[PDB]
Amino acid sequence: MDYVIIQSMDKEVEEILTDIDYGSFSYDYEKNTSRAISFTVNKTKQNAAIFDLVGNEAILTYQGQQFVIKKCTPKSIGGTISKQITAQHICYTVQDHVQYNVKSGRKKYSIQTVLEFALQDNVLGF
Amino acid sequence: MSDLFLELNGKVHSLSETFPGLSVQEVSRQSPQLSMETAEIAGTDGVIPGMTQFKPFIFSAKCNLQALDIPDYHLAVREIYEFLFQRDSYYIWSDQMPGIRYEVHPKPVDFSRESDRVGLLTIEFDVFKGYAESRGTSLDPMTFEVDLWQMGMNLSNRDDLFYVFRENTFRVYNAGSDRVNPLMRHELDIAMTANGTPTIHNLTTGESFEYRKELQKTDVLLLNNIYPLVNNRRVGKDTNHGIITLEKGWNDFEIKGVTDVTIAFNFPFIYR
Repeated sequence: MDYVIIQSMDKEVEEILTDIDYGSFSYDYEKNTSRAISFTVNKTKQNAAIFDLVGNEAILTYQGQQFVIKKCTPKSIGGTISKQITAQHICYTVQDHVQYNVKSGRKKYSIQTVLEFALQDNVLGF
Repeated sequence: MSDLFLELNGKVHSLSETFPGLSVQEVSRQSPQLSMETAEIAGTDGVIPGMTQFKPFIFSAKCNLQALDIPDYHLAVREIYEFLFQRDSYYIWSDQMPGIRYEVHPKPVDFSRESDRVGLLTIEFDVFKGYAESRGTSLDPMTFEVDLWQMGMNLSNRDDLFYVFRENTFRVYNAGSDRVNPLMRHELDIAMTANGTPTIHNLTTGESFEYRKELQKTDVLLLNNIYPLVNNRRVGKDTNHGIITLEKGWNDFEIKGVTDVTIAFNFPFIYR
């Protein structure tokens, strides 16, 4: 689907974020560098019910991919309320898991061992 | 008969007298360009006005030039262009209202050649101060022989108007249409001689100028615009840096801390 699905931080309500300013919509990708979507939402009658849910830590489903909102900028100019949403791919949220143990010394590792060490006992389902 | 007088380099020149072939048909003055500094809040109705200001305006004079022959016409056109356009602003006034003058800059105006010897012109002078002022200041006496004052200059026909006072409490009448404020690049001079430490209070405006040194009768304190001096020496460090202003109409002034006060006000009237 080409529209955006909004799921709240507590995952209680999941709906469709409508009336998105698609002219401002943009999807940026760069290999090993970034993967994000940015756009602007205006509060209208169609999305007035769920306009309060879109905020920081909410999840946006776009083309089958999940993006966590990391920067929300509500703005009020008279009668128009606009939020500037920037969301990064959920993969980067893996930075919330830290491996405290240290394998001291100089040793020859493969990619498999390092990846297993990094994502050991994950609580985020990675 | 209509004529236009130009004050340039301290000399008064009549436009008709200077150029015999040029005669002023009519004069006119654009209305004051009022402008309120509007501020808009989205979602609300109308605007919130700030402080009303006045933009520069235009004083126009329709005239014609009638020359003897074509070379005379060209020479007269060139001489008129030389005379009107100067490096710096000058003063102008008209026969219809000879008591009010404007500080103006000329504007580009082209001669409209109608025949071989006659040409119509509509001179336009931009007045940039946004207001008109009287030809004479307040120090000039209100006498017939001075030949300066005319009707319509808001002169009060109920009481005498003098601007030299000998007591510590008096009233001064500003006949202009604007509050005289030196901070607004207005012309205002006060010359006071007395004995002691002086303090001038404008009660109606509520302002106060304070000097914190002893003064003798032989020393003159001169406040010109925003500069206080004694014997033409800057003493701003020894004052409270306050400045007095003259409201429209009557202002009640009270002088404290000195005796045998002699205070004189010298300022022009601001019209519009």
